[PDB]
Amino acid sequence: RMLFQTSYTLENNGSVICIPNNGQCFCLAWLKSNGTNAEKLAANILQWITFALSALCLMFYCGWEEIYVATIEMIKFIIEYFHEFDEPAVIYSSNGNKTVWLRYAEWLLTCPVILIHLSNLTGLANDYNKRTMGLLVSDIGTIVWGTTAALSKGYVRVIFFLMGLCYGIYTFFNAAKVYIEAYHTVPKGRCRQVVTGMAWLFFVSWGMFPILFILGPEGFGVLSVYGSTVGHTIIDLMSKNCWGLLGHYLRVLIHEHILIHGDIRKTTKLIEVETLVEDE
Amino acid sequence: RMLFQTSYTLENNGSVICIPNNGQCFCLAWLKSNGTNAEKLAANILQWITFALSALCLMFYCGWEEIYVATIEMIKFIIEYFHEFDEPAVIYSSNGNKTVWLRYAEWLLTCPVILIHLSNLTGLANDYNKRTMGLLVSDIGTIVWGTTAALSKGYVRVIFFLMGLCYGIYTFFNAAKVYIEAYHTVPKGRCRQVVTGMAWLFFVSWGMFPILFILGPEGFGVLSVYGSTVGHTIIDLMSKNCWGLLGHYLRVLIHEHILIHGDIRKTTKLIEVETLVEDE
Ligand SMILES: *C/C=C(C)/C=C/C=C(C)/C=C/C1=C(C)CCCC1(C)C
Ligand SMILES: *C/C=C(C)/C=C/C=C(C)/C=C/C1=C(C)CCCC1(C)C
Repeated sequence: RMLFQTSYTLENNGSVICIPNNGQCFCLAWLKSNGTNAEKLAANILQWITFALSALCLMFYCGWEEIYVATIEMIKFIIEYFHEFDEPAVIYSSNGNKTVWLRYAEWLLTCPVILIHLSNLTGLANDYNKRTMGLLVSDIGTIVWGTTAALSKGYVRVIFFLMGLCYGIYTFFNAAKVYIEAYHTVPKGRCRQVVTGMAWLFFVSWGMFPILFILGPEGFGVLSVYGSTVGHTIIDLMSKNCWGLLGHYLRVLIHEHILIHGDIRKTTKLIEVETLVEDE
Repeated sequence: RMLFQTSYTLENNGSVICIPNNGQCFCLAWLKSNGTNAEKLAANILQWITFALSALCLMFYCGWEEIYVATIEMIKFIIEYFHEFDEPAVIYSSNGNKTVWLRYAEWLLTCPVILIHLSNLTGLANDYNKRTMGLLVSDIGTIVWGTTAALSKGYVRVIFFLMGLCYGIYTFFNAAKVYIEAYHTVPKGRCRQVVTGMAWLFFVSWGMFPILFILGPEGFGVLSVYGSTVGHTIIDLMSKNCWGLLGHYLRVLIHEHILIHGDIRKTTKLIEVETLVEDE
């Protein structure tokens, strides 16, 4: 069923593998199961769901960040639906790895844009500062190292994962300051509840990715690839759809505030944050 | 010599390939030559050279952008020197592709940081605006599509390359406005010469990458992988080392200007640019 060699004969009491000279690549590790049909189904359902609300979110939705990830997201399901396990949505490499490049490519496409969104939670500003650049670079870095880790094996996989981890820690800390700052920047009411919710959504969801990597085929293989897919789809849901929804909601709330009360700032000490207020 | 299967027997008048059942992956396309020994040598020399001046640049060199790419750059040579063709510095995939993930990973790590630098050529500002974010997203996008294109074959490779191309065009246009703006922002003298030089360095160098892709194994294979390596090393030199040098030079010049004359702006019309001037 694959576009690589899946059919083969064992010869010489299993010491030889004979293959059609058909120009197809071959490897046993590639034929290993992606997981149970139940996990498969759980995976396909969740994908349809995230596709469904990515479409719903897109229908419903500058605010460009979230339409951008929703566009990437439903683009990705289009690929998943038709080619999820075709090279190179999955990369079957010469070391036997199956690396879900669809996932890592998606992260590359969406994470910086989420971080850009995070860097401007209010949506008001020509915000972007040095912090934001660090957020972006550290995060692209973690994805590159993680992807490299996924593509690797043994010690070097460990090294790259650890490099990704160091970049990730840097990203989380940076994101945290941003969330802390945003909390004190936005109006005292509901806006601070959703910033808080976004922080939670963000750190749990984003923190789950290295956990999933550790658990997945790229790690200690406690999760099958379907299992990994299931997990990733849940935290995709959280990190892309739910977070972006809150983020959109936060922005609507800020705008409505800005519209009704004007844009009024009172300096608060943390670095200094220009807090939104209702009155003079 | 490779960590995949390179040794094999043709059986049944060449219709069967028999392989040791040793758990190694096998594919004929992987064994195809990387190129001539001359191209190999040209490649190894150029790599040592860029390594050498990346070290020299690093020794010589916030100005964080250029130390960051120089760090990535000499990190990459460390890998190249030891593992250039080992999975996954090169990805040998089940469709037969050899995809130079070292290169694409490097681009992911360095290009946004170059673009961040470009977005703040003077080094003065807490610059970063919406434009910069577009620069970053479009460029990460072109690399993702190009990498995906490299990993792919036929029509889908064409599609992704074309998607990368569309993102790239967007990036070039954006970069152009930035260069245009920077030219009119920096002091009238030598600072505008190097901005001009940087623009040239940038558009020629960066424009050569899709050309190289088109010419390379990922494209119409007019260049061998060594040939591709040679080409990429030249435009790496241009885009990373030479550009960053100019960029560093530009910043030193701006600072010296700022120090001597102060920071004095006169608004010029293009969008409005706050031009650096020497006197009131
Ligand atoms: C929508 C997708 C998102 C928000 C993905 C985020 C992914 C990460 C934060 C990945 C992090 C990783 C580490 C922190 C360690 C290295 C391995 C990774 C790539 C899984
Ligand atoms: C230091 C490395 C640099 C500056 C690399 C830049 C690479 C590009 C601008 C690649 C561009 C591509 C396209 C514009 C079309 C799609 C294929 C690519 C990825 C080669």
